[PDB]
Amino acid sequence: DDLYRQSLEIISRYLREQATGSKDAAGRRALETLRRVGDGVQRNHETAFQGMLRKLDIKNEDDVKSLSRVMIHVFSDGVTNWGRIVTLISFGAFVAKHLKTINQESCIEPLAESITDVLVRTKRDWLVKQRGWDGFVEFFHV
Amino acid sequence: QVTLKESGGGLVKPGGSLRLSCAASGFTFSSYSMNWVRQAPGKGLEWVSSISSSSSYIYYADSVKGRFTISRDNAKNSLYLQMNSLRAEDTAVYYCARQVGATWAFDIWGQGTLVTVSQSVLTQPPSASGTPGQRVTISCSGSSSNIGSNTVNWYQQLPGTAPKLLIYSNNQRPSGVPDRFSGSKSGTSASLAISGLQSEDEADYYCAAWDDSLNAWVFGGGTKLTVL
Repeated sequence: DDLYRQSLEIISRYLREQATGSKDAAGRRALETLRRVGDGVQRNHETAFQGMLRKLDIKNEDDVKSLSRVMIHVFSDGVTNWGRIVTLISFGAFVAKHLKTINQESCIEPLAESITDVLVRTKRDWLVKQRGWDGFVEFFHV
Repeated sequence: QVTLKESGGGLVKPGGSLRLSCAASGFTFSSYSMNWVRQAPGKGLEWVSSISSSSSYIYYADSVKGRFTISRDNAKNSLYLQMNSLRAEDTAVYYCARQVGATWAFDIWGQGTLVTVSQSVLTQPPSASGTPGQRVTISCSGSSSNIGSNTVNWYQQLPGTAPKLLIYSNNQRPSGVPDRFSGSKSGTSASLAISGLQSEDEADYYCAAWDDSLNAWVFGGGTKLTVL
């Protein structure tokens, strides 16, 4: 499946460079947009993201394996929009920065996998209707 | 100056081929989905095809599948329509239209290019009328997969002109549209209201929405508004 593979590459690349702190065509443009929008969501919701992090209490690989639960339950209100999706990915980047400080860099890849899994499994039809990553770039064009 | 300009139109024999071009100016072309919409002389708007920013998602109207191919060259700010196996029914002015990423409204349209080679899912009343200052209402009837699932856009087409975005996201006005125009959506229906009718409101009005079952844009048959 091209959609899962493409989504995974974008989200994992974004989470890895956000943890490292150094920036590394359709996927390329989606990454540029995600860096602009994602870094913005992280700055604007920094206090709210800090509160969610403490409540989740991610300290090891086993906490990352159980992180998918909250993500499925937040999407249980029947609301889907690019704003919610980019907030989920930006929160994933925030968790990936915290994982890097507690020497849990190895947890970024499964975290990226978990975010992609929840996204592509529960919202495949919506993502496809929205022109996937082309639509993501177009929606956030400024 | 944000513009689109279509080229390549002309006279062709049935069975013949013709390639249209659309030149984009004053914007980042690589960040927009683009569309072709055609209009047979004296008839309504018919959506033809659309292509996303990185060409990953392409759609065609049933009437052109297999015969027409849409493409784009972002390095040349260019949209193309390769038309093969042309039929008399393909005779029309072909418009290039930019799609807004956040709303899917067609905010910029070219002047059109005439192609001479020699049913609408949304319905509207064919005519509407009023005296100056009166209030007129134009309905747009659809169903679950289109108006029932997606927002409605309205276009105004003055005589001899290209269509212009009038309303988007059911009831939002772009800049330059007077507040006498308003829109509403209820169930599978939508409506355009014009308060205090003015002479310049004499035009053809079209509603349009995305259809999830057809995977196509569907335009209403249009309403010819006369100001008596």
